[PDB]
Amino acid sequence: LSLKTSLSKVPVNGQNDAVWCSWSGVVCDNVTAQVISLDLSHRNLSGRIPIQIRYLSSLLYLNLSGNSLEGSFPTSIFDLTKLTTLDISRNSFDSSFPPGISKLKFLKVFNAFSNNFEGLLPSDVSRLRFLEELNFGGSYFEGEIPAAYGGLQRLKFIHLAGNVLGGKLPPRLGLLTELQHMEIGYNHFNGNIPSEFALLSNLKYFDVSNCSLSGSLPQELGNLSNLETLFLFQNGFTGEIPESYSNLKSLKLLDFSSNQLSGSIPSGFSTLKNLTWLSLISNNLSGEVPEGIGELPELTTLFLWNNNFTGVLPHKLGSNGKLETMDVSNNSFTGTIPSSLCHGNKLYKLILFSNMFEGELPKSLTRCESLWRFRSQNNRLNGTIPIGFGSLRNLTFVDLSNNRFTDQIPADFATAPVLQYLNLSTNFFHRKLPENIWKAPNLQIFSASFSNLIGEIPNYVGCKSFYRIELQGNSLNGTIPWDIGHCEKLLCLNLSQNHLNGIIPWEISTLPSIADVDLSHNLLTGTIPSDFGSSKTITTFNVSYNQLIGPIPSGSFAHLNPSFFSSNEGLCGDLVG
Ligand SMILES: *[C@@H]1O[C@H](CO)[C@@H](O)[C@H](O)[C@H]1NC(C)=O
Ligand SMILES: *[C@@H]1O[C@H](CO)[C@@H](O)[C@H](O)[C@H]1NC(C)=O
Ligand SMILES: *[C@@H]1O[C@H](CO)[C@@H](O)[C@H](O)[C@H]1NC(C)=O
Ligand SMILES: *[C@@H]1O[C@H](CO)[C@@H](O)[C@H](O)[C@H]1NC(C)=O
Ligand SMILES: *[C@@H]1O[C@H](CO)[C@@H](O)[C@H](O)[C@H]1NC(C)=O
Repeated sequence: LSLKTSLSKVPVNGQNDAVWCSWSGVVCDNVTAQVISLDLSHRNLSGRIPIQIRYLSSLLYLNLSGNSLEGSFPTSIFDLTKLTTLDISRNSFDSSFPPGISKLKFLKVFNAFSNNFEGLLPSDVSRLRFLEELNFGGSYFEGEIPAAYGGLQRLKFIHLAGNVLGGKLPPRLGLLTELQHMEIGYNHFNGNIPSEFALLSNLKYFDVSNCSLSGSLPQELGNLSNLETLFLFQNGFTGEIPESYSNLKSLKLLDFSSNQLSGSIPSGFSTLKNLTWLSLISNNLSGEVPEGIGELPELTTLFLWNNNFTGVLPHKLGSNGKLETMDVSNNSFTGTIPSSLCHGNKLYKLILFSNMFEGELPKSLTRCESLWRFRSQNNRLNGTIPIGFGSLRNLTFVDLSNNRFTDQIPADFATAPVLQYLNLSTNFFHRKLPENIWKAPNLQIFSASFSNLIGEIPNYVGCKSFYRIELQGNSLNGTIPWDIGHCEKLLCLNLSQNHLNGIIPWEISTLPSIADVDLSHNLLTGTIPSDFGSSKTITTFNVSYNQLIGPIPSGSFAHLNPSFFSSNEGLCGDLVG
């Protein structure tokens, strides 16, 4: 009986983003006892609730959410005694929440999420003993959780996240026999999680993250079966993960990231067969990862980075065919990379950098049809980078730098359809560049620096998307290709520390956006083409330690660092000619 359906020659036009108190005011004028539901949500309304609203004495349902209602909460609403659900969420109500909610003794649902309330949580609420859902999150509430809130049985949902609450969590809250959902993180709570919370047998969702809590993780919480979501991240928990937590048979999501947990991932975790998401990022965890974690049938997300895990990755990880994102960077992992990681073609993000992984890149990875971002720099991977990556049609980011790869660079990389980043630096190839590397349709950053490259730099035909090129610190001999002007997007070029002889390619002056150029430590000869001096993008031009000849250009080279030169010949920039 809302939206102006039942009248209740009078308008029932609910739109035209009008402010309010009298756009309705009228809508309560209709003395009506035939109005049981009032849904004025999302009408861009603004103003106050008028006192006259008390005459809708038959109201059961009132939704005023998603407007711009302001001022203190309207006490008049409390005179709506048959109110059963009340939604005032997503508004701009401020000041302390006034006492008097008690008269709404039939209230089952109170949602006031996202408002401007301040002061203390109303202790008043604890006398609504039909109440089931309570949402007071997203405001500026202060102080402690009133221990009397634990007197709310039938209550199955409580949300108080995103306030400025603090103190210690009231152990009495554990008496909430029917609580299924508890979301009270993003506050300033301190102290430990109460042992008593282990009595919340019906609890399916447990937050309390981004707080200031501490202590060991309370073992007793292993009693909380039925629990599907356990978020305790961004706190200050210490000690080990309790082995009792392997009894959480319903657990789907686990997040202990950004704490100070130590010890090992308990081997019982291998029995949590419903785990979807396991995140233990940025802790002081150690020891090995239980083999059984690679056989969890539903595991899709695996975050273990910034710990100090040792040992092998579980042989059969990924064999469930459901692994999507894995990040175990910043550890001390060893052994080979399991071949089963991308079984099912669901793996799209594979981040393994900063470990001690050895052996050959498993060739199965080249048939990972969903792979999108691959970062495995800083390891001990050996052998030849396998051929097949260029056939992955969504591979966009590859970092295999600082490894121990040898012989040839796979020629498919050149024909990878969407590859945007490719490093490969620091790697001991002792082979030529693939001769059609610069035809890569998409490739913005290519950095095979200090990778023991040899031979001539192939002709820059194509060079469509390149804007950063790093090939410094190799043994590239021959001449810098004279067709470098095909690289119209180029910004930074480093060919320093090679064996490049011959002239500086004039066609560099043709580049619209070239900014940083380093050709230092080579065997270059000839002039710096004076047309360089009319560039209005070149910021760095290090060409020092060469055999160049003639005057340095003027124009926009007159304000360059003289250090950029160290060949026998110059102009006023240092020693006149
Ligand atoms: C209030 O309205 C919004 C959108 O109109 C809806 O999603 C929400 O469930 C409503 N609240 C209640 C308690 O029914
Ligand atoms: C993770 O690496 C960061 C720097 O990348 C470092 O500050 C931190 O100490 C590392 N943590 C562990 C547990 O190795
Ligand atoms: C991590 O463990 C390995 C040896 O198992 C070693 O790097 C060191 O003991 C630990 N590193 C840090 C930073 O604690
Ligand atoms: C390529 O990798 C090296 C070492 O792994 C790193 O120092 C460098 O910054 C990387 N280059 C780019 C462009 O990311
Ligand atoms: C340098 O280039 C010449 C081309 O004549 C080639 O014969 C020689 O092997 C190259 N140097 C190497 C590969 O070390």
